[PDB]
Amino acid sequence: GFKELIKRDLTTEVGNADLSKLVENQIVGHCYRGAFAAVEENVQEIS
Amino acid sequence: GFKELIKRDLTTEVGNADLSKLVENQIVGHCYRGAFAAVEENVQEIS
Repeated sequence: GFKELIKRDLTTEVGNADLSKLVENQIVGHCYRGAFAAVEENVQEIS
Repeated sequence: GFKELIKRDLTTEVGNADLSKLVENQIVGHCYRGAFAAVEENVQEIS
């Protein structure tokens, strides 16, 4: 009942530096993923 | 007493440009410099 969708893992890219202010490139990471879960598989315990 | 401090001589770098307006890269020069002076070294003179 549990499935992991991985279109793309972590991917870091750098850009959008503003030379007019001497600010360095915006370092940005992104990820494409999805998780499918269910209550049909679980029982929740106490202690 | 007079000493010159240099961390970057002169760093010219072309960067962000507005492609939509057909603007070319902004060329921005900069330098990290500093100077140390003193009163223990100098005598002012008039005429």
